[PDB]
Amino acid sequence: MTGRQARAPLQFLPDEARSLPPPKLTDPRLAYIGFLGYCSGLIDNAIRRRPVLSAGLHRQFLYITSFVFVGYYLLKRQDYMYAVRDHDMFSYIKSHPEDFPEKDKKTYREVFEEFHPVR
Amino acid sequence: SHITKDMLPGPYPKTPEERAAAAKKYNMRVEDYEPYPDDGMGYGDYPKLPDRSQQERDPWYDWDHPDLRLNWGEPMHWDLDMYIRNRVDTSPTPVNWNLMCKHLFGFVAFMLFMFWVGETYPTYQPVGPKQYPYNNLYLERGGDPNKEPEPVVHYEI
Amino acid sequence: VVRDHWIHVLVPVGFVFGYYLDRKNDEKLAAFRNKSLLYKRELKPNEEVTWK
Amino acid sequence: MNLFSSLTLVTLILLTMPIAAINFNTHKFTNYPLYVKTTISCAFITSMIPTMMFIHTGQEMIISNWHWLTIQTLKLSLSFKMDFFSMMFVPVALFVTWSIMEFSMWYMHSDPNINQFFKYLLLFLITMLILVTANNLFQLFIGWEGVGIMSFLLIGWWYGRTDANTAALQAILYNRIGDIGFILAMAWFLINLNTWDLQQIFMLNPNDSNLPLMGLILAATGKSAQFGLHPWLPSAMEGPTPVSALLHSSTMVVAGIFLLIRFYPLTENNKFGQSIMLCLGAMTTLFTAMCALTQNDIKKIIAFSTSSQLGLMMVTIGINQPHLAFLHICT
Amino acid sequence: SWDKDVYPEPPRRTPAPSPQTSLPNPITYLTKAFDLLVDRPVTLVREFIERQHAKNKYYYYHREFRRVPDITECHEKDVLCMFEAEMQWKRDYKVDQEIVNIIQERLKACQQREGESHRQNCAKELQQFTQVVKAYQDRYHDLGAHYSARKCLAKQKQRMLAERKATKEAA
Amino acid sequence: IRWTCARSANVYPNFRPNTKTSLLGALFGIGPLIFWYYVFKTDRDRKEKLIQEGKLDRTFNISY
Amino acid sequence: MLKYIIPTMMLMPLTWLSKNSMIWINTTLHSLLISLTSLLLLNQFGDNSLNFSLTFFSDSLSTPLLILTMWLLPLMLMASQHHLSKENLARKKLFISMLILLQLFLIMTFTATELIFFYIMFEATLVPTLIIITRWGNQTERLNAGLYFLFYTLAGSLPLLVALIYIQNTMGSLNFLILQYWVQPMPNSWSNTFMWLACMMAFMVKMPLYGLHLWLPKAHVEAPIAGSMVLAAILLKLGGYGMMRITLLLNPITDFMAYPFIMLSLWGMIMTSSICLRQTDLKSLIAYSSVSHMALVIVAILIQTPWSYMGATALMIAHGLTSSMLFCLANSNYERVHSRTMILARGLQTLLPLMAAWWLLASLTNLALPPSINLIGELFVVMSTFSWSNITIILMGLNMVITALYSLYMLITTQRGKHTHHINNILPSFTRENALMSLHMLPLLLLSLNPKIILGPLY
Amino acid sequence: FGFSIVLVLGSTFVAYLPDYRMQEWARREAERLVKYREAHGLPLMESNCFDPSKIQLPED
Repeated sequence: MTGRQARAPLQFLPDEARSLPPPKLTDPRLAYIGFLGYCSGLIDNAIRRRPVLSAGLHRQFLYITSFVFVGYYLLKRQDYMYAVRDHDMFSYIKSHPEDFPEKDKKTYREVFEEFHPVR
Repeated sequence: SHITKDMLPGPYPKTPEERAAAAKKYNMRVEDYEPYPDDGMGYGDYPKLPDRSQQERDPWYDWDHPDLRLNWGEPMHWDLDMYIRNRVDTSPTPVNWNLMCKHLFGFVAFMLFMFWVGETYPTYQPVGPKQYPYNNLYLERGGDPNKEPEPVVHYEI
Repeated sequence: VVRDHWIHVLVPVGFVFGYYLDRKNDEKLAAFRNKSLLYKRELKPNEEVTWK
Repeated sequence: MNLFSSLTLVTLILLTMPIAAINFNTHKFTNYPLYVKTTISCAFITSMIPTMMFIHTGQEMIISNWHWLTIQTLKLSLSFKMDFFSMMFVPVALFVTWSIMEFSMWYMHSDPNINQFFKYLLLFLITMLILVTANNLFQLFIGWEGVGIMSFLLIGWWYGRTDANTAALQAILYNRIGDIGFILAMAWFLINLNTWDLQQIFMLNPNDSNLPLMGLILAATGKSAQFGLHPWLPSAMEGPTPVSALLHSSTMVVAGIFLLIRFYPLTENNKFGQSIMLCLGAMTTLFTAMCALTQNDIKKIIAFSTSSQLGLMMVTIGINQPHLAFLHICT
Repeated sequence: SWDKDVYPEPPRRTPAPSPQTSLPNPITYLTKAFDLLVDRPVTLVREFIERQHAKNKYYYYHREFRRVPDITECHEKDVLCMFEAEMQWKRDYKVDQEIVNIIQERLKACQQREGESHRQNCAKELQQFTQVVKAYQDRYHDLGAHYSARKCLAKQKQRMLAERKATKEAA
Repeated sequence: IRWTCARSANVYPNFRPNTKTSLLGALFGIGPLIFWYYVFKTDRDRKEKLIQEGKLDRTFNISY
Repeated sequence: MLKYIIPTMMLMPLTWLSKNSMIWINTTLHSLLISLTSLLLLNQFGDNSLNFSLTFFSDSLSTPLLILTMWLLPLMLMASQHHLSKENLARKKLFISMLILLQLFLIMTFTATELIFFYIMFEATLVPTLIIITRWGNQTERLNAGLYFLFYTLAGSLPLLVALIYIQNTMGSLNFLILQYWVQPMPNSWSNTFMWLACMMAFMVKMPLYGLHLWLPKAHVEAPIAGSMVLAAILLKLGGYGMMRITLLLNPITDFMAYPFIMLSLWGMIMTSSICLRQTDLKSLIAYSSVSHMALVIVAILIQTPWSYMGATALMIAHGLTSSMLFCLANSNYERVHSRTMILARGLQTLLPLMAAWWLLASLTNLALPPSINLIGELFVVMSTFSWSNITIILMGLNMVITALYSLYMLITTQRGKHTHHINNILPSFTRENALMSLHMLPLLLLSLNPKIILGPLY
Repeated sequence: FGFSIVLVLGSTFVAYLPDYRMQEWARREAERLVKYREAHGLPLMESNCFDPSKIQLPED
């Protein structure tokens, strides 16, 4: 789905991204990114012949911090994009209400179907 | 270990070297080795045997595998799993085989024929039917307590 | 006293943590509390709940 | 009566203690044969009473409990009925097998695997009892395959001896032919009469009695060593001696025609079926008679004799006379 | 505890004994010895258990239901309507299964009481069994395994439409 | 070991597709299949047309 | 259920940060604790299934299979020693962690909300078993077996994804609840026939049916014991579970197009029972036994009676337990002699006396032990198929006869008749094998007592 | 931790628990409803499980 008002260049975090609730502490996706950072540092120590689970503790801390930071900004952009998709959808509903009629919601007392007996 | 030359790739041509290596690997006399031959039914180049081997191999030879009839070195039969005692008795019959099957089928046909002759010719005795008292057990047969009572009675003879 | 084996303690802690998270998920999905049409009553008898 | 039902249920339950007793032993027994002998004698002194109370009274009753799968319009419980033949047939089997306990004390006196032998033999008796008491036909099927596989084990008691396991394989194969006949009867009963329960079966007797009767004929020839399905009987005589005595004296040999006795209002009709009954039994009788001459193995001789007696009982089922056939079972 | 007006039984036609014997009667001596050596231990143990039940009281309660409206009053999608209607329908299905179970149990009891007089005293009960099973064979049977309720409703509409066509042709 | 390895793994070589082997294969694999398929055709058409007539033995036929 | 997923994530680093001679007891103990924890599962009642979250919901089809999976894990985790005791500690940790990850994707697979999640966890189930059998196959064609396995299961299971996205964008969301409420008959077009053939053919390949079962013998003769039991029990009965869930939609055309699968299933069941009657290599006999029983399962699925579904799930659970037990018996024989064949190791009534009890009991459970769950399943399937057709009982009973036959021959070939008196290296019967057999067969008899659990949602 | 605390405890857990499919509940419900319908004279299991007056059949 194309921009949609690139006037207003690429703008990694836009102005209206502060007009929506940001994600919070212990949300599961950033926790997944944090475990991904722990596994990143652990496997970094596993590349070279330095021992695993030791002697890379600042690398553990730096990789986990960096991934949580990056993933937090990515989550903010993600929720912005879904919100603007929602607003564009409902605004096109408002622009052409006539093209989308309410379907004939019959109750099942008057609905005829087929039966197709299995035996 | 296990050398690759103890498997069996390739068939029986050509006749010097294949029969030579078959006598090597199969521990057999050269003319005693026989290919099948190959007919697209797999089989490699596996030996053909005299194919009975279990009611043969008389028990007093006292070989090494007593309930297998092996010798620890044999061409084992390709269809050995059907041959063993407890599976198929390939004995020499006391009489024949064709005489056996023909007289058994003739006996079966005779007995069933006389059964059908009996089924058209029953026994019966100088006895009439049973004169049940109440409309042949009506209300103790199928019922109908108010549908159909019927007048029918026996007369004394 | 706990440091003799800190290994065997781990999986009941994991189970209790998952159970607490499932109860928090059920609190997040706490709609249609008395709005159902068959299992319906008021905020009664004690205090203002029908499941928690 | 609480007395009557209680005594029948304890004739069932007193053949449950010794198996779990030696499985809970973790010691070394000596007089476990004496223990099994005295508990079979106890079973007989319990089971002598309800037959006397029966012919004194009547009161022909059914018991049923511990239901499971009340799923669709049926439910099946552990359910058995004490009636005329199913009640007076128990003490005969108990007393006969008590004699076989004595004869097995003598016969297998010098072979120290006697404990596993008596466990198999007792479990075979229990399975045969659960067969002959039941009206819920799934319990009949339980006892049916159970006495088939205990027959397998008792024939193949002597491991080694290719005769034995050959024989046992033949016996179990012909009993699976009995099984396909019995499950065909079971399937017809379920689909047409909502259950396999002889109360409802004999309450609603249909006139189409052809497919279940053919299933009954196939179960009968699978069990009772009939023409074409006989030769596992001398093969079965290749087992040990009181094994063969119990296996083809009372138990396991009359159970095929026992079911046909049990279905007598179902086989009041369909004279085509009774014609097939008597013709088949006559075929068995004369075939094993002509085979029975010129044979020199005494076990096989008595096997041919009892095959002929089973043929006379098949004739006795063919004519509408089931109670003479049951009296022939006992004698 | 069971309602005899929903579990019917004929009363106890108890014949009086009549000897005409001088052996006399081993079974009477046996049943009096049975009562003396069996019933009183059973009575003592059951009375102790009955007092220990009489200590305090527990109470199991029948879960009671309303009537959520209908499946035919739900629309074509109505997701918070169909769920209520069809679980109520499933409970109707299972309780109707147990109706059929109860009637078939009564048939078995009528068979066993009368002995061999099957054509006596089992008339109304056989007839109501045939009635309920004709309703069941016509209503729930030939539809399949993934019923929800709507297959049964389609069967219902097609059944009454076939009968409407039948009476329209036969009138 | 030689008999086992010849019996299991040394079948697929050596193979050639002969016309007699192929016709015998297509007869021993497809013959009984189309035989039982024809008889299921037969029995199912008879039973379904019979219950479409409505003259089944469904006096009570619950356990389907 | 999330409280069943998250201790499995906690069970993985247990294996890592436990030390030498300390990983084993901790993993075994704690996975048995998880077996208790999901023995606590069965809250399911009445009208619906037990349904908790956008994430999770569990039927009583999924309930016994999930309990069976978590019960089969620690038994297996004890079963897979004696062939990696001499291997490395790190490679041992990799093995055990791969098993735990495989269990995790099994539970993920059984409690899927939408069928897309079911497919993702389906091929997630597919992937590590490959690594298990290829890294510890212990025979020269584990190459070919893993290659056949992955290619058949992908390339049969590949159009299933396309058909699921098509059902996604034609009928709204793919959750099983609303699809249970928004089904509608899709009549005899040809695209309906292709779509039905896609979904059913993918799960056909997973069962396997007779048409392409050829990966299954190599995948059991050329696999270690852990991957073999996981493969057979949980993967084949998972395929059956998946067909049970997807078959709710597409009702109107199955009368048109369900005939030939029934045909291939029945005739291939008979031919499979024929081909296992004669073969050597004892380990393969259980595999062809599995092919026969799952052909019976497939017949039970494609006929559509609640009797048939209850018998189907009974046969699922019963053959899972029986085949896993019998695999471990074959593994015990392969630990005794290094043969894998059938005619070499003979005797064994003298030697190992109570091992005979377990062989007898296993051949009884293959033999349809008369109150066992196996007989319940086979019996109700025969009932429903005799309702479906009055002539198919011939093939069912012929299957019954040959089933009894090959089970009995599997018994008496190995443990009857003569000890070969030249082997002389068997150790006596370990407590490990008897412990594993008591872990197998006591639950089977307990479920034989009160089988109202193991009957499915159409109870 | 496989037998003494798993096997027998799971055995006593599955030996009795609240009934699947509300089974004893269905028993008592069926007893109550059959006593109801036999008290009010009408036959038990009235067929046509939905209201035939409350149906809208599309005619021919």
